[PDB]
Amino acid sequence: QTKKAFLYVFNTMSDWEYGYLIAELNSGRYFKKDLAPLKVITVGANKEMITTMGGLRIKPDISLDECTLESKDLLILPGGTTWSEEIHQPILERIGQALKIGTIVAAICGATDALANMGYLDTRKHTSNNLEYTKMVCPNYKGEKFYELGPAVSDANLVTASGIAPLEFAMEVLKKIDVFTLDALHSWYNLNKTHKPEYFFQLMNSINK
Amino acid sequence: TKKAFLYVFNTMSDWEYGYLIAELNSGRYFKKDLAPLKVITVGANKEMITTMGGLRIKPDISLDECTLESKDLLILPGGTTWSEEIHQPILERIGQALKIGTIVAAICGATDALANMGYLDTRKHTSNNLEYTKMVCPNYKGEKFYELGPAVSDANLVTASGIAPLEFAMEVLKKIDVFTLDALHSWYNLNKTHKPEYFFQLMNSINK
Repeated sequence: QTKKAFLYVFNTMSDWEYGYLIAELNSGRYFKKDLAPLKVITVGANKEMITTMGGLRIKPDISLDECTLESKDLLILPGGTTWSEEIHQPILERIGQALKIGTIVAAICGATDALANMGYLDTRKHTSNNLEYTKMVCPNYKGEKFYELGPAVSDANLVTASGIAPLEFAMEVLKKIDVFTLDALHSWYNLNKTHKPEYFFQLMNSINK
Repeated sequence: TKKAFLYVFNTMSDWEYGYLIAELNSGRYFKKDLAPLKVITVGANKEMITTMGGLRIKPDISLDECTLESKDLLILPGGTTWSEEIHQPILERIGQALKIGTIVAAICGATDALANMGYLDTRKHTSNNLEYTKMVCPNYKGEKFYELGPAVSDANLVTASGIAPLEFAMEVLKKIDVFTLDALHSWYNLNKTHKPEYFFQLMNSINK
């Protein structure tokens, strides 16, 4: 049972990529019965305010130092335009250890390429925005065999996704950490994807059970 | 020269504005003559707010520092807090903003706040659900102008259900005219559909 949820926050983070996931987690509104919200703690490279791609100035809760990643914690890595920059190297090292103790790591979009370049997708099923671009941009990536079309893929305690697939991303994380029942996750997914109202009535009657 | 504002407040629903504010603030798929349309965050006061997702955001400006002009954009996200009094000031200013010709863009619960000030009485609009809007908005009399949407653009007002951030983004983006029509259809179908060929076509038409 997952006890903490971390979102890594950095200048340029892509807003559309984590919004569904973090809102459902932090509110707990559609969690199954007797399950309290999974509070999302924002973690920065340091305590400096960051500005999203959308321009939102955010105050990190804690700094990477202050943060402990533990078996079954959740760590969200959003896309952004800055992931090769070397400001991210310390978290990228820690991610290696996190993955070992069994912390669920959820990477979307360019975060997927950060991981691909550290060797970590070499023997896990994964997706990314584009295989050809990931190979060009990631010299130490040897996971081509393990690569799938996705747009979201789940393997043990790693979820990767394309940047265009935030609902699918959110759905797979939500499912991995077992926070909704399977009825509520399907109807939630279908309502958001399809906008058909049968799914709103499904979802209201599946939640909290 | 025109500006973009986002109303930030406690409870605001992260997924609802996220595509919109990134596209605008980055300017990345804009026609090549257009600079990014920077998204200024406007709070009720200048205090830090927490999003539904837990993000602690520092408003750029207070509502009193904000001047809304013709063809400016105000984005009003959804949240769980809209009947609270904190918001009556913005809700009064939404009235003259619509009069002056500012583009007002309301999603989710923000739709029901505008319904209960009567701004949606005689203007095509949508919301999350008309029966909830009916129940929860005692002085709303717009049912005849209500459509299923899930996004509706009427003159300078865009409204959507919270369930449709892509359709919302798309309509706002269209209204302010910042993408080619082709780039916007492609961005949209890219996001809805996930077919990669839409990204190639988007990239091929940003300056069509």
